[PDB]
Amino acid sequence: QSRQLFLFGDQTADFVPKLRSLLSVQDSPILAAFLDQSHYVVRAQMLQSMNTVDHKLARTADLRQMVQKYVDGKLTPAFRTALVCLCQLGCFIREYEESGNMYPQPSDSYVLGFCMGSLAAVAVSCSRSLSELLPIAVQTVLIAFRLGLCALEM
Amino acid sequence: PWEQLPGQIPYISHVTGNVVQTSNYRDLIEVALSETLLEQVRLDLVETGLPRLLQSRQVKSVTIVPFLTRMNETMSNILPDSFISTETRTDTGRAIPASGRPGAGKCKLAIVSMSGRFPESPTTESFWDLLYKGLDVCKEVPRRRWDINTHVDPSGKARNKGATKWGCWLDFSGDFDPRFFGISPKEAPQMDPAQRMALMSTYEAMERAGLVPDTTPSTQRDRIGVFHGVTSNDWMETNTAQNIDTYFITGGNRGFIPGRINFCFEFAGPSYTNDTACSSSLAAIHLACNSLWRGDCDTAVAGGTNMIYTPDGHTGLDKGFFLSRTGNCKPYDDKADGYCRAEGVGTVFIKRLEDALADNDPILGVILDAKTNHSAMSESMTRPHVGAQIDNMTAALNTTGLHPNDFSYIEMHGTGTQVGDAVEMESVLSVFAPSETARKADQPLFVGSAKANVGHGEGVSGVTSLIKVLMMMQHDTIPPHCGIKPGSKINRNFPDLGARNVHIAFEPKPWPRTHTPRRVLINNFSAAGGNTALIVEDAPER
Amino acid sequence: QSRQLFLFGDQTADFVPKLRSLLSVQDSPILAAFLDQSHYVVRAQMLQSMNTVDHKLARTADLRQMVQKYVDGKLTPAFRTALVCLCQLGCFIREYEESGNMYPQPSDSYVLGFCMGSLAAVAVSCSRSLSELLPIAVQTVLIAFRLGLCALEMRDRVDGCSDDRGDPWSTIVWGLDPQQARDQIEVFCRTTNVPQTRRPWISCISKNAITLSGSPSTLRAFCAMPQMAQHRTAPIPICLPAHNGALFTQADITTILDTTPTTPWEQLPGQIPYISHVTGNVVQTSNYRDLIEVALSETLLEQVRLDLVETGLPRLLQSRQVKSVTIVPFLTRMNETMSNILPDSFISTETRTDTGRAIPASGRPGAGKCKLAIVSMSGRFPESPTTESFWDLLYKGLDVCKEVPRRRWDINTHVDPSGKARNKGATKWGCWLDFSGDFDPRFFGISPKEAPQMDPAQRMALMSTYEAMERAGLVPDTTPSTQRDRIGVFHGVTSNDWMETNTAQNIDTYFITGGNRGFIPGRINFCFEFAGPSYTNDTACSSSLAAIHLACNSLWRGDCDTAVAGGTNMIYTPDGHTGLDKGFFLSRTGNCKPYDDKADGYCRAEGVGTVFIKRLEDALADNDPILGVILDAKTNHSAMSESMTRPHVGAQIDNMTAALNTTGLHPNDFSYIEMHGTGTQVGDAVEMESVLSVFAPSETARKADQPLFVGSAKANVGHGEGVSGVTSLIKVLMMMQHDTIPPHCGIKPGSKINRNFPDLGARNVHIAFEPKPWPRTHTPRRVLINNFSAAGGNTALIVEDAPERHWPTEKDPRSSHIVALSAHVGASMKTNLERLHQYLLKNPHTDLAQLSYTTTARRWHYLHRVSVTGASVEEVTRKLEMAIQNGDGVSRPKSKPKILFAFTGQGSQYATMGKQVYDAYPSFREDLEKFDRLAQSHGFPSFLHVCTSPKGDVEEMAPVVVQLAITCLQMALTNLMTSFGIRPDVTVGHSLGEFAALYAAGVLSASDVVYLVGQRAELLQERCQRGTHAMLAVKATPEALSQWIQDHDCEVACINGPEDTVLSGTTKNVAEVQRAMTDNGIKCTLLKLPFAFHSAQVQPILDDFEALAQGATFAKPQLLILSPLLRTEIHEQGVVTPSYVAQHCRHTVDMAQALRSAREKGLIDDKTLVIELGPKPLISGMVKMTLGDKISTLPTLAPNKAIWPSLQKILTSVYTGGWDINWKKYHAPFASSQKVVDLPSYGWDLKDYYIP
Repeated sequence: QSRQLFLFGDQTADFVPKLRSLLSVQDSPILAAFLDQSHYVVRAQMLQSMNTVDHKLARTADLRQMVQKYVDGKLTPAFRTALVCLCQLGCFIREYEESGNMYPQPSDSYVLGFCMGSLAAVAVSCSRSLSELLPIAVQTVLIAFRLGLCALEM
Repeated sequence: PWEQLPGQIPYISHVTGNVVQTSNYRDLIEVALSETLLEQVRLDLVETGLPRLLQSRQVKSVTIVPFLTRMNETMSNILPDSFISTETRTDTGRAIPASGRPGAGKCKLAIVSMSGRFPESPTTESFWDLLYKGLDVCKEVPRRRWDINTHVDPSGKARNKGATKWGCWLDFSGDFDPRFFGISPKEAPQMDPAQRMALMSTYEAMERAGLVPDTTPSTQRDRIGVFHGVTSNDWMETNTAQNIDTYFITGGNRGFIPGRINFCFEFAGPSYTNDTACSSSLAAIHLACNSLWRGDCDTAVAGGTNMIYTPDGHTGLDKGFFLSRTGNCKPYDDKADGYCRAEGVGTVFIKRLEDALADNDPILGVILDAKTNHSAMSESMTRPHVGAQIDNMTAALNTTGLHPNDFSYIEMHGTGTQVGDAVEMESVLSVFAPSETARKADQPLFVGSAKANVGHGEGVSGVTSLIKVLMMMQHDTIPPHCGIKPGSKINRNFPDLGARNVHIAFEPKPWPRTHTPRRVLINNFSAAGGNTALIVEDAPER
Repeated sequence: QSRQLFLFGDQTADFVPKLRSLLSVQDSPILAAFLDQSHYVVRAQMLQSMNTVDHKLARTADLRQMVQKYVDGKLTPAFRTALVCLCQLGCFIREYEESGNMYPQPSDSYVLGFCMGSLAAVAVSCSRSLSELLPIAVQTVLIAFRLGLCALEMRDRVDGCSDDRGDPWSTIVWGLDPQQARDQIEVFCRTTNVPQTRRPWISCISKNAITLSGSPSTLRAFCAMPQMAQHRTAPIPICLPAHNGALFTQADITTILDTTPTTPWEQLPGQIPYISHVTGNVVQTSNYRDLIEVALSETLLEQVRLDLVETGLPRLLQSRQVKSVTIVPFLTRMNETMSNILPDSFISTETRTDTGRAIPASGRPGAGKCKLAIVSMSGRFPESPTTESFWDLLYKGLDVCKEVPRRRWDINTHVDPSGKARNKGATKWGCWLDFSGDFDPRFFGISPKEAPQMDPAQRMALMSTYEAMERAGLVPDTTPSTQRDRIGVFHGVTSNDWMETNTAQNIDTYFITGGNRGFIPGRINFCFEFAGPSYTNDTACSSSLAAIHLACNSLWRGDCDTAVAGGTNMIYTPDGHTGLDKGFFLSRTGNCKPYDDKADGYCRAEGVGTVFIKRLEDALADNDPILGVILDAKTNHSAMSESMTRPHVGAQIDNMTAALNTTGLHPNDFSYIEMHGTGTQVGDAVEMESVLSVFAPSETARKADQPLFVGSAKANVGHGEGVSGVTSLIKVLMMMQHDTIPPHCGIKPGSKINRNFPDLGARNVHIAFEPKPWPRTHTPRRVLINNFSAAGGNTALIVEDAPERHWPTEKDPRSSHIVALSAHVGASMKTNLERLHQYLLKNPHTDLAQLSYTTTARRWHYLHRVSVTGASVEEVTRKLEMAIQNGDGVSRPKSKPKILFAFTGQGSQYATMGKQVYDAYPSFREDLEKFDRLAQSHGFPSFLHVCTSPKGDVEEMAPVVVQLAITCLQMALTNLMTSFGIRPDVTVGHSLGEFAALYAAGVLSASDVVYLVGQRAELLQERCQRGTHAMLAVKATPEALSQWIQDHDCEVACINGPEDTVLSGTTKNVAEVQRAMTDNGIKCTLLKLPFAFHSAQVQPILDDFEALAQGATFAKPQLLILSPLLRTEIHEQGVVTPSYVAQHCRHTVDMAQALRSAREKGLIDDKTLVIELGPKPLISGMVKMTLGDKISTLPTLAPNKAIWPSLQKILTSVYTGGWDINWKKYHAPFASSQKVVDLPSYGWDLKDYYIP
């Protein structure tokens, strides 16, 4: 029988336009919650793992300001991993929150990710509905931000 | 439990090309990080193993059938080529029924009517007629208010001694209709003139929107709030000496402007007054917008007043050279020496766009964002900070999600100081026209301020500027800028404004209404350090 | 195959409790959206289909108010259909949004609804996910409201005289056959001559009972007659027609489905099979609109045949499961009351029944839908320069109303009739603050000349704001919520005395600027560098509470992360008394004296008040001391009154009800009401009936054993007219602090309550006369605060009790603790020292670790500084006393010192090296393990066993492991000092510490240091031979040893001091020199080494090592490097190269000359801190012998010692020098001590800036 393949890409992608698209959607409650909570968790995490001078340049109150400061070179390469994972998960969330389709199921779906696009694949594969995917995706965004900090240190 | 989240959909590895053994969330994130940091990504193995993975599965099933491919960044195009041996497809769709409009938040605010009083302009029509030809109405005090010849005296070391003579008062300040508002004609002279003009302007704005209380869900008397912005009250609570009664301080202290509007019109929603001295009205509009976004009200009456009935305020400012010994504000140029104080009234009615669309109301414009911050990290409160203003304008832009090239006009604060305007100009250029050959190619940006035409309102500046901007969209015309004389020149600190595609109108410019909305940025600053920024859009065609 | 059944009930259910439960859920976005949108659509629809009088009674702004007005009988029966459908759909949404289950699917689910419960069944069956179900459910709620309106219209069309007769239109009759009931109905109607439209009809036919519907008058007369007395009957409280095809028609349904077009009828097809409650069969699959029409047909036109449902279902799945695996259970998801009827046949003669529940976990609610935590407070009140004095005055129940003191001005002379002239007095009362001129301008960067021109309220607001910031342990730019650009100021002020009006002595540039009226919050913003929004409010007698409302609104919107809400009221100019005390509005007697049969007015009072507010999440994350929680703020206007001054009971009732609806609390959850208590004879009467109507409506009201107390701070301090809101909030917060309801002083023992409140006690509403115990328990204590103004505005604030978090008690591994004090001048240093000493004497049982945490991490550190270290509170107290006696920080600090990092050589290794820091700080452990992994990736063996294990000394250890262990330990120590905020100004390493110095200087990266050290050690091991050379430490100047070295072929290895030198050479030559200089009396120490660097033993590896060093990147030094090789300083890029590193390992270490040259060039003085990084202090002796005893050397580690004395000495020396420590990193790994202790307030350097 037919199947569906979900593919997630790596950091080489151009995510700023697509992310700017997500921040403008209007009738999606789960997407708005996802963006808010992802920013909250990353804001908490970035105080612990940043020095005082580097944190003051990158401090943001909202996700739109974070996306602004990224394109101005006021963030670090660690934020790129987090923002690409966040864009991929938000794109999935919007695609399935706007079409009203049945959530992907074990018997008719596969998931694949490339070169750090596998975090979003893991998060998506471990859910049964869009309501269960919200906390898992926020946690995955946190882990993707932590992956970028480990590589910056190395 | 490590299996708090088990795995449901099968997972394929990008370093092996096989299906990963089913596990829980934590055990699968660890596998992902191991593959990312410890292993080689073998795309050839992926390409060889993905076709074989399906072949071993669908063969046991009915047959091998197409494959919908859902992508997020790339690598689709490779798959249909490797798959044309069998099965492939792609995806798109947005097909659920519409809803009720975005709630109290995440929604735009519609300005449905306006009114006010401005120097030599007892209406908004006269105000536009004065803007159109680029007139300045800086003028001295007449005998009606107070005669300077009676103040002839040496250096004013005594009490109530003036040091400046300019000022743009309103000649039509005593006119009122007390019977319409259920007020005794004996009580009328004891009222503050600003209060009476605010009452009449509020009724006029209510008339212009066709608003009748208790006739629509959004116009129930308990859902209408009043948000006034006032900083200096002249002959409202202190001066009066000819007559005093019990109802003298009660009814007019300072909170009775919105309170009297609430009582006279029977508005039973929240009521506030703001003192942010030179951005009181725009900050009050911000508070009204916040109340509408929270849900505290369904309709807001945001306005502001500025009266100079007592000229005592002239002496205080004319000590550090802050005030001007010359004509009108004269914004940015190599001629600035100060600003001239002006009086005024201004009202706007604001709803949420949904309520104005349902009520068939005449939308004048749409508010997209209001932002306020403080230039606290400055050498002094008076000194403006370029970084703070840049941060405020950038915050507004980030919130609205618009590019700097979507804006065709900037309504500047144009304080009129020689250095004051310099800071705001570099802030504007840094935000909107950062460089030559910047994204400005064939989309000019014009700048100007109502402070060139009517003076500095010090509390009605925000409402005055908003009313001016709404009347530009009404008449589809960018008015000429009167700050620079034809024989003068731009300030040397702005050497190549034109090279950046930033112009200052000298004759009325056509500003046609098209399918693309026209966006404006309004700026207001105070010597107290507060900065407010308001983004106004074009109303839709319904 | 198993399957699920979803059941939906009818209007007979009890939905108010469940609906109230739904309105309180917090982490469900789709449910919140559903509730919002359903209310929006019904609000739109109810204006069209309601008359003007009936709409005004039922108008609501939110769903919580709708649910409130329903239970008050202010709605119509049409709203009950809508609300029941809404409750069913919301219950389904919550069940599937909290469990995270897969949405119901066509192949494993069925849906069934009863008697208008079929609308929700249709909506649920026409969806594939919860995102597609939201709009469909909102539309279904609209259709249910329209169905209710149609039924109401038909009820009025049959009985227009039944607007009041909403009596049961239905009843249940047991043991009556349908045919017998039909015949009896026919006979009764024929005999009594009842019009055809009023005949009874059977609505439901169950197996045991039938339901009879009709007009109440005819229905009761039919049942209340013989031939039906035997049957037991009950009435159904529904009062609408339905299930009558002789009254309704398809045209009614067509009218219902009028405002519901979707372009394709199959815009929403059906997915889950649908079962009819009038047939018991599966309805043929259709689209949404065709299925809603079927539902309405069944509801309004057909008999609900429950008997056929019982037989229909078993047969339906019996023919289904049979083709499936076998007969399998039936999970039943129910919404109302039919779950247990099903098993009667579903457990035997059929399959089974079940139920379940589940949930995942997430994070707290966002900026909205979240509570606001009050983290600190401060203020000034009459006779109470602190909040402690204010409480001490509240507890004893005193009134401080008094006349103006004679010190300022005498009232006797001003005695005059009506003040037609200038400066004429007419009043004498008023509660001023005696302590109004005191200020500390230097703390705020204000000239003492400027201070007298400031408004006293502004200065007191500045000091109170700093005190409140201190009490919360708030340091700007240290947490996400305390970034300077996320802090706003919301002040409420109505009357400004001698701030903008009276100033006449002199006029300057700083007259209008700085003090107009908006400069209170503006000056706070500037002085504290708060760069968020700033507002001032004038709402005269509710300015402070309305400003708190504005601050709460900003926090709920997201404009700020921290809010500074306060208010002031000053009467510094009493000239305004005469105007107000004309119509008897003011009082010619004592204090406010709230409600009683003696009230005559109120007395004006001054005050200041500040509170710091965050969102509860941010205060929980910051470990802040939460005082209380704000749940709701509400504001409205009493505009529909005879006058603004006159209070309106309806408006106040509406405001309090709005607050209660928003919070979702019952009136019985409130144990105290803080009333406005204006003090007027009639003014208080209106507020009392409002309070009773809201909270204690009647005798035997829900008040049974839960008393309600009332009172007001206006009885104790007077009427603040702008600080009343903050004053009342501070009083209420200080009541929760001391667990006591204070006595009420309004009524004297010999007086009596006002006769308008005759039976307050009978309602369980009391007024405390003695302090009442108010214990803190597991149930939070809720308070309502009221504020009104003569302008007509009413504000209401609901304050809760803070939760109990965890406070993770656990012993601190540290043996000693640091206690830090600081001040901007010397007088404040002495004051703060004395205050902390007295506090510790008064509280000898305080936690020392938490005291250190509070004094260091949660404070800002000023110029003058003092430090103390002790093992217990008593030792700390003694040391504080000694510091007071000597006057430690009273003298101006003087310039800061330079910091020199010295790195030890390779003779300092020992087992269990730096294991104490490895066990104390996870960051140090992580760094050391990172370096150990880094070396292994370079091809070297792991060295971590050297620093942890206690086994093996030199036998199993090669040079590479020990050298790398020393070097990586030094690099980790450098990282740890850098985390604490210690920045070296210059570095120097002896022999193997040169590499660590280069790493600290920015020349080399960690990998380059590891690579060079390991490659050098490996080359040494491979080529050279062990045990050929030896070193000799000699107590003689190197010049004096020229002859002995030029004849025995030795060499100078190191020059460690003016008279300390180390010589190297072959064993035989070393022994010969030792003998020769022992015969000459010189004292020499012989050292046996396996490899001797800086000797001829390392010649062979010189060329090989220089080639390997080409691969390392030598960057520009970031700080000065002292070079013992060049005997000079390095400050350029090209000096350190592979040629430098090759010579370093072969030539002599002239540490003495490097230090001397650094001293001569002025780069290091005697007042510089030499921090010695390494396993053992050896360069400390070198520095002492070379430079002198006036230079402070601070070791880090030692073989047999505790780290804490040494680490704390380093931190204390750096801190007292004037540098800033990252105290949060020093306390980070000890969560037990991370709690704020309530220490004294700042020792302000107060002076009287009173202007004559």
